[PDB]
Amino acid sequence: MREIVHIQAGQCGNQIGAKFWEVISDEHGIDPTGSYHGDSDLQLERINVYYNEATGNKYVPRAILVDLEPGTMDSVRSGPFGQIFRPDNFVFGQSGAGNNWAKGHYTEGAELVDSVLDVVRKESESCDCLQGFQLTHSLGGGTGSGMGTLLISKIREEYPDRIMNTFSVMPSPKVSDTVVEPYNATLSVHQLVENTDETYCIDNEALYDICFRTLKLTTPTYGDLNHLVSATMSGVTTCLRFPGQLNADLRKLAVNMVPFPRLHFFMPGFAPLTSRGSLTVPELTQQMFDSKNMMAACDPRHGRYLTVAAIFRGRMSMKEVDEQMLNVQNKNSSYFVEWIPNNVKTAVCDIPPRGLKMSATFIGNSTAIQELFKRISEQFTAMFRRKAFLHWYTGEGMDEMEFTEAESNMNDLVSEYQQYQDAT
Amino acid sequence: DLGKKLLEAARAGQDDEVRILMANGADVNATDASGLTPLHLAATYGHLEIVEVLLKHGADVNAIDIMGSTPLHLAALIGHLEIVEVLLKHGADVNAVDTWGDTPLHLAAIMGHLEIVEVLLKHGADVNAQDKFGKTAFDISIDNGNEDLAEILQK
Amino acid sequence: MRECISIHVGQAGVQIGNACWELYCLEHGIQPDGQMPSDKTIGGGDDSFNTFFSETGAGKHVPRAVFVDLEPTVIDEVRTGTYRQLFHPEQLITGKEDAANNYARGHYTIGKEIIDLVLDRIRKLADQCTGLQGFLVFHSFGGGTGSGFTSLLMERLSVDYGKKSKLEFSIYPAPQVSTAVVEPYNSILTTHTTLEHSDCAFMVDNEAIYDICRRNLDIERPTYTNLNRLISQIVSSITASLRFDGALNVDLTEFQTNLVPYPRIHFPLATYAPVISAEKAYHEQLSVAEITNACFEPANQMVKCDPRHGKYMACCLLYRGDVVPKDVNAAIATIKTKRSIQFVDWCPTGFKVGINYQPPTVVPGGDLAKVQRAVCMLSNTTAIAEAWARLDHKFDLMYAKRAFVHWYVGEGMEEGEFSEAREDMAALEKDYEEVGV
Ligand SMILES: Nc1nc2c(ncn2[C@@H]2O[C@H](COP(=O)(O)OP(=O)(O)OP(=O)(O)O)[C@@H](O)[C@H]2O)c(=O)[nH]1
Ligand SMILES: Nc1nc2c(ncn2[C@@H]2O[C@H](COP(=O)(O)OP(=O)(O)O)[C@@H](O)[C@H]2O)c(=O)[nH]1
Ligand SMILES: COc1ccc(/N=N/c2cc(OC)c(OC)c(OC)c2)cc1O
Ligand SMILES: [Ca+2]
Ligand SMILES: [Mg+2]
Repeated sequence: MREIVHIQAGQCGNQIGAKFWEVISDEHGIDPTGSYHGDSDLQLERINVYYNEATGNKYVPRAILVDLEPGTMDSVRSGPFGQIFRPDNFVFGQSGAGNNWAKGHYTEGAELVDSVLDVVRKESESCDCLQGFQLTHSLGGGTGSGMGTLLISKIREEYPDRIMNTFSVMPSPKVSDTVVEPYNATLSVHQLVENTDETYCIDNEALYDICFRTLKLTTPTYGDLNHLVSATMSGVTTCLRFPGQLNADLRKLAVNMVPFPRLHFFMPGFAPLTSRGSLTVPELTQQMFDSKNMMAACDPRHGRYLTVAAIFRGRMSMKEVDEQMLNVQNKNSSYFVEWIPNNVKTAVCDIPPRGLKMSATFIGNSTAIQELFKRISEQFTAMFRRKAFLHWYTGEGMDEMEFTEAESNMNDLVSEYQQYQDAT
Repeated sequence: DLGKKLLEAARAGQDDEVRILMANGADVNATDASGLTPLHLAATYGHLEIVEVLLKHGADVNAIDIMGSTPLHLAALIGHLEIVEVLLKHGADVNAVDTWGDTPLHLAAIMGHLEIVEVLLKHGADVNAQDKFGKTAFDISIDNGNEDLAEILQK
Repeated sequence: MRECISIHVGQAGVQIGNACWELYCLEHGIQPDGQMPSDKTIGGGDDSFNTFFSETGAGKHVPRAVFVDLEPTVIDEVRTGTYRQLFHPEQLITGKEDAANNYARGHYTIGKEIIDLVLDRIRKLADQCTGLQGFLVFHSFGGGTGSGFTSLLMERLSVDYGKKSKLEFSIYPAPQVSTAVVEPYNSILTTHTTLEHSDCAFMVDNEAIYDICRRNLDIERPTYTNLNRLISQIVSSITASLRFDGALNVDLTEFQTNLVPYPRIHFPLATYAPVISAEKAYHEQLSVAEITNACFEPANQMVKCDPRHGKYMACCLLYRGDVVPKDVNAAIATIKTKRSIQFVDWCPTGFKVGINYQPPTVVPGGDLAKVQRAVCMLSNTTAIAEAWARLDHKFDLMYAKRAFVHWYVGEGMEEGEFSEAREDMAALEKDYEEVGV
């Protein structure tokens, strides 16, 4: 089908969301003012998926911006494409959430959630046939994690037949030395297992490791990390925005990629890796299955692919991709499950990103993602066993039993992943 | 009973109140219902100056709560580097073991406070120390693929 | 003259349908606007081509056909294509949201939103007929619309048109060009629910057609466009007997009489020869004996299987072009001893022969060379059981773990329908075994 409504919530959600819109606007010939300056009609066929058409032939992003911290509003406005979002679509509270999931989910964030829903309804009713939602956020803070999961749940209550898709940035001690973030992410994962159809797991442990160890950036910044994110989000949404041959939408993605309802957490991957200032088809198909090119800090060779999608971008032989994908699928045979036949899908798109002649984007549903959940589970449990700072949460009305249940659900998820790794 | 007030003052970083209570006979080694001392809470919540005044007034730097946690355990878990160093300078047992078999080194590694890991190694933390699951600090770094930690632990 | 209505369901059915009707037009001398200078009877007629084309009175010849798809993208290409003026607008029907590769969405939820509109539009076409004989239904096995909506449609047509024949052209999935991982599920589900309702079904194995484009036509990477022009040549050869004078397969009932000895084993095999690249324009022409031999080579089959394994129950050979009946008899006489061809003991070993003395048409822009003679063989051989077995194996692998089943249960289907459909395929495979394979 067609239209997607995008919500970005909290600091990380808004910072990576803003870069997403700068990146695809340049790909679609949209300028900071909104006017179309492209030289190819292929940029306009499916522009309706992400942009509404305004009077005077100007395209406004189907984008909703929410935070409990008003300071985020001014920052997005002060960006280059900051004067393109609908001012009516800015929804900002008074006091933030102070990295407190419970303030996002139960108190401060709950008070604002009706106002966000009003603009979601307005943006939804003006869609010909809305296919679903996307949400950008971090799991480690208070607003994106706490208020984001609340907003997801109320949306899924009111739009139970539409697809809910998230880009969810997982915390790393290497990037944020804030010890309550295992709490916030675990409590959110509990909700995400139940209330999203498909979740892209973007891991700041991966992004930092990529910049530092591979890109030689001695001191990575959020700008450096989000350059990686922006390339990934552009890649995974390529089929949604250009014609190609995959009549692309989010629900077909879910049907083909998610064999079991809870195992809907994707490991993305990108090639080539590049910095913010600085290839053959066989080199791409090899990098795409390399652990160092994943955006989730785990080893695909420690598990088994259930389902995989690739998107090649640029000018290349359809046969050369088909042949190389065949090759990679033969040498790595013991890393694909054998009870889902034909479980690797290739897409090709003529239009490459900016500054690249050819790129590849990987989307994998792999049992190896349990290593990310195991990592967060260990850190959650270390803090939880000493009950460190638990009163910051219970003081907002949370019951302590909500921690053990989130912890039990995450260990159940790691187990479910292991079962289908073992299966034959 | 001034012990309950010292406990709250130490948690909330109220330096003035801590001094006043100690001068009026407050039990520096009072415990809450779980066995935490004022030193436990000052180390937990990062109040360096309160840690230092408590240690000049008879705090047991190696007190344990009912779970076996020392102040050094909690400082290493939460990541309060300057307090870790003060605790070691005043006699903390670098290899104290809690009821999960965790040492401070285990906790600092798990939480990724790499500066604290280096500090503890340089004071004799036991790299062979196993938790109740058999895991050493090095085991954690391998099962998590934390290459920075594993490098640190090889010195 | 008795009328046939064609129904094209989903992307595969619509795109192949567009290819077939173009070729039909070229065969009969109908222009893209519906004008037919050769029809001396204006506004009416009882000629053989009227089984497929009605007439308006201003001289327009209009396909007896309806296109349907649950989203608009593919039918919009017919509305704006070269033959846009050919079809009535009201016989091109679209929803706004597809079945998402999910049989249950096409059958139970989304498909129920459009089924009554589709039945009413079909009724209008049927009301124009004076002796409707039945329906030719084109669809994929793999799509949510092609599988799920087609079985819903087939159920309703059996209630509203109990006495009429229903034939299928069905696209069987192949890994090379497939779209979804759950296509084995959709294939078995629709097969199960359509079986009682379909009298004869011609399966087109996308792998077989792909391999023919690569081998015979030298197309390194065939696309849908190449596959569909080839498939349309074969569909035309099957339906030519319905559209022209002849003495074999002259109405829908005779298809069944000739090719379906028992109702459930109603899946005949089509073979076609010669397929020659349009770059070989001056090629030496092949004799009747040569092209007839070629029909017993597995590589020329529209479904991948090995007929030398199984056993024949029926065999019709339909010739087009410069074909002398005595030369066919001599060809058949040879291909009864020098090849491993075994009929079932309870069936006559007779081959049925029909000849149309006009050579086949090629579409401009196509991949095929003009030929002076060509042949399509339709057979019912137990060897087609191999196609079902390869399908059932893939199904079984995923269903044992219940992979993807929740997407179907979430769309109003009960999980017991999975087991009952697979049990039906087990019975169908055994049906072929008893006869002999
Ligand atoms: N031969 C041929 N096969 C096609 C064509 N289009 C799609 N297919 C095949 O049909 C199957 C996919 O089903 P579709 O017909 O695309 O699905 P649909 O009926 O439109 O149903 P939805 O799920 O609602 O999109 C795959 O096996 C494709 O390879 C075509 O034009 N020609
Ligand atoms: N990769 C990346 N991570 C971010 C960014 N901004 C914040 N984070 C991470 O997000 C987490 C903190 O959440 P944040 O979005 O700042 O809190 P919120 O404003 O309450 O939603 C920490 O893990 C940060 O490292 C960003 O621009 N890029
Ligand atoms: C296991 O086999 C498979 C795996 C993935 C498959 N489809 N992948 C996509 C489909 C998309 O929309 C149709 C899409 O557009 C949103 C997309 O962009 C990321 C990928 C198909 C399969 O048969
Ligand atoms: Ca006439
Ligand atoms: Mg379709």
